[PDB]
Amino acid sequence: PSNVLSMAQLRTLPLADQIKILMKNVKVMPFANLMSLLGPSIDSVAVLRGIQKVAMLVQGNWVVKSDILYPKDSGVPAEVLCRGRDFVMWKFTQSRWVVRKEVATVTKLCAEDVKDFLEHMAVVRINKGWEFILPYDGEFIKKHPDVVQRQHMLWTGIQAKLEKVYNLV
Ligand SMILES: [Zn+2]
Ligand SMILES: [Zn+2]
Ligand SMILES: [Zn+2]
Ligand SMILES: [Zn+2]
Repeated sequence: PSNVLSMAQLRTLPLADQIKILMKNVKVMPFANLMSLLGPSIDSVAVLRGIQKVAMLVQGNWVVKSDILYPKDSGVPAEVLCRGRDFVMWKFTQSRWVVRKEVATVTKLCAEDVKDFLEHMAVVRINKGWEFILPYDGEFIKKHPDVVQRQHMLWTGIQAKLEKVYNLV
């Protein structure tokens, strides 16, 4: 609506708010673009810290965390939606391409929710499934090996949770 903050208004807020607000609006973002938006005043060590609080690494790009889109209060409990979306996001760490029917079969969620999860980080491609919306960011990955390894361990934790509640493979 009309209640959107301009970038100059955004840049007067605490750094944690800027990153949260940007990522919730723009759900997928390359790190270098986030740095550009926040402006030349900010240091990247603080942004590397801040982005991991609110987003996960996917294909070298940053994707806003599910609990930001679906906070604990939508008649479906927020944790059920978070789990479904986290599954989709997990699938995209494995591959740029995701088959909608596999998401429906595994999450057993409503077709509207499955579409909601996919369409805000991917677009359907004719006869090939849903393709993650940003290209693989090989440059961020090359330049931040420590963060990439950490994020891969965090995904290890998330996948273990998903394997407990869902029936993967
Ligand atoms: Zn989550
Ligand atoms: Zn619903
Ligand atoms: Zn939308
Ligand atoms: Zn990985």
